[PDB]
Amino acid sequence: GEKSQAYAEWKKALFQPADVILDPNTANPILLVSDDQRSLQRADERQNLPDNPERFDWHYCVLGCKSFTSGRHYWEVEVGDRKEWHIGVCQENVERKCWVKMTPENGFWTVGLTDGSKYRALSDPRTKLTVANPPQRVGVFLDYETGEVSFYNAMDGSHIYTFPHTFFSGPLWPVFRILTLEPTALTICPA
Amino acid sequence: GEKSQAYAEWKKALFQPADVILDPNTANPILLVSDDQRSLQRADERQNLPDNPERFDWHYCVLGCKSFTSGRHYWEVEVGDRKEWHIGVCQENVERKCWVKMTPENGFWTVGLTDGSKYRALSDPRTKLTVANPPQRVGVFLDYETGEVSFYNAMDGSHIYTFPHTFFSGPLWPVFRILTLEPTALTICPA
Repeated sequence: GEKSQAYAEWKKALFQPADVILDPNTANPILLVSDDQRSLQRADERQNLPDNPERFDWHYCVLGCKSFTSGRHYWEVEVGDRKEWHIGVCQENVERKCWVKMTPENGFWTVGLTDGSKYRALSDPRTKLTVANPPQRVGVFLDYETGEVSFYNAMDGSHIYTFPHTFFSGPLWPVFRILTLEPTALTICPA
Repeated sequence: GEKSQAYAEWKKALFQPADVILDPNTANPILLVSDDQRSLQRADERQNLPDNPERFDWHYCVLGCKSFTSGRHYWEVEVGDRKEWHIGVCQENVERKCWVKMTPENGFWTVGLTDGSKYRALSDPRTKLTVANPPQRVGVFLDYETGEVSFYNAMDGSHIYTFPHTFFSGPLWPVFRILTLEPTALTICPA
């Protein structure tokens, strides 16, 4: 398809493919990280984990294993028919233990889905998205220098959302959040 | 402040600022192009102007005086409170005389406003946009090499719309369309 091909070529012209794996030491104790570190599920209740300082205690979040301090990066996430998910990037210095709202002001740039059909950007206030075809696979695109975080339907190349250009402070991490206990996992596409 | 600053730094970092002036020779006869070639209004009825080959005779369109065959470019348009307008880029080879639907397949990449409140991308089908803050000034962003046409609120840096990445055929011209008679002109911001 021409739109698929143009999407493939744009990613190659401009963005380094990140090979993102989930860091289980950061995962909220209700999350399960797969042994291959590409997939995420949710437990029925908090499991017994050591509360190391990096772990998200409150928000159902996990980070990637590598951060970005510069340049243009993308990765793709198989959200499949999940009813609920949010993905994007967050600053190294985000609050991990106490509650904070997951907003750019607090160092989170994420978009996703609630209740099967409600797409939102987690701006403050939240941005209601209108998405013609529900994505099965989402591309996350970072340009550190221009402060750009944008999201695409990775199967048809359609744009989902771009946050206002911002100024990042410190390293950015891929972040993933699931609130629900449902059959479809969240899975990272390898580079 | 930071949103405006980051928007300014991004467009300066990556996009060549276009100084766009309207070509009255291309303008549908119902259009009025200002003396300084920055502003566009509609007449009550078609003026008696020659149907030279470059003039749009069907769509209420006018082009800029320079095309893009390479590079990244931007320009901003003061739409103010005008209840109807569509802006973007089109191919040099668009149908100017006969009815065609303004779509990417027909060589037009445009977004805008109908009846005061209905924002759309003129994709096929049309994309209903949700815009929480109605723009007064719209930034038009072209990247020829990656087939990218995107639109921003130029006052607060908030994203409006990005077409799917495509493959461009030949030169791209700034294009402007107004259907209605109303008090507020469209005005191009100088570079």
